[PDB]
Amino acid sequence: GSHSMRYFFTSVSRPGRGEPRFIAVGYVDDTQFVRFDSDAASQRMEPRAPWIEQEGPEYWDGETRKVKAHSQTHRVDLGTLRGYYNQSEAGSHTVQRMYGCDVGSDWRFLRGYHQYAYDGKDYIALKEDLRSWTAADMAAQTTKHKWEAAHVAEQLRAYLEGTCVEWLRRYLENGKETLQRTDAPKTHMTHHAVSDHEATLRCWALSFYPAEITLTWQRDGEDQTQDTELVETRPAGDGTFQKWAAVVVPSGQEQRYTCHVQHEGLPKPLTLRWEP
Amino acid sequence: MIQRTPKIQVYSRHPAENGKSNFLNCYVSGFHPSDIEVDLLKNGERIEKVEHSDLSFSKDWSFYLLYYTEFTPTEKDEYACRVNHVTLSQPKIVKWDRDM
Amino acid sequence: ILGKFLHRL
Repeated sequence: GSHSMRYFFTSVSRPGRGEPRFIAVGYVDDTQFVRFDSDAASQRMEPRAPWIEQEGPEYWDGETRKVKAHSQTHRVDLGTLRGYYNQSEAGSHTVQRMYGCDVGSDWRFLRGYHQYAYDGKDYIALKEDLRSWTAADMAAQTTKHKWEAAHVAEQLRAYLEGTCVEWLRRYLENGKETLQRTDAPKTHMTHHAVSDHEATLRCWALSFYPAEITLTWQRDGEDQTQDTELVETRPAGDGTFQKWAAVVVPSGQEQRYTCHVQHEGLPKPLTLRWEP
Repeated sequence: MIQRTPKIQVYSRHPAENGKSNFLNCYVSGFHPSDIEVDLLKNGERIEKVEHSDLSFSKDWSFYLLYYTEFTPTEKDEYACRVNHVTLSQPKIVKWDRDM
Repeated sequence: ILGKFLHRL
């Protein structure tokens, strides 16, 4: 299957309360493998998966230097954007950055990303071509022009198509048992009488990896989204995920309805039906 | 400024069996800004020994966190998750339902 | 691994 490496950064200003909170996390696919937190004790980049613990002190020292430099960057960014938007010193603001790379089944480069939000909305992003920028407004045009003169896109393109992909392959080899697995969902159905006239059917998918899954209800063979409820896919806390989808149906007509489950670990999609 | 109210799910790691050790989870997702208060409650009293995941975010820049604690459910004990966020006019308390 | 990135907005 295809794979990704993504780094996520969040800097939050603290008016009257000192230095910003900064939190950085790194993922391969849906598995977290590193963090840095300004609130934590070590002030180092730290392991969060077993397979990365065997990297030596040169790796940790390097990652620590860089992540601290990313922290200082976003500390300055908070002040810069406050100035661009002429915002008061009174309020807390947020800068977020994500970057990383996708590779196909051949483990060859497919796509790269490097993008920012300010207070929860897009600010600037590197376009899919890795040569040009999308600026959300007139403030972000200032940053776009700056980054064009400093050839930021060229630098990012080199990392994204090179270093990013190289290390993602290294991590997939060395985290093999964890990262290259597929755990198919364990499925079942539950039922609640709502009244004499209605019932709820709930179709469950449990203990699956990776997180990507599709749960759909049909009635007589037809996709049915009226009177359905689909919860966000959620972590179990052991490395797997969970999801459910429910439908409210008229009493006695439960046999019309089918739950369909699609997942990488299932060689054929599953159909579930409820019987009394 | 974007503000988004949290989605809150309270559930167990494994199917619940009275008298068998397990993890109680409170997953809060889809929120903005990042400042959030999350407590797990046992019969209305906060549980101290609760762990949480490292702040992360989705494609739409909204945040998510998992808070979790080791527990052994019984028929008698009631569990809940209490959430406070700037988008809430008062804290939200979501009771554990064993089929959700 | 992280990028060796120093660019500011």
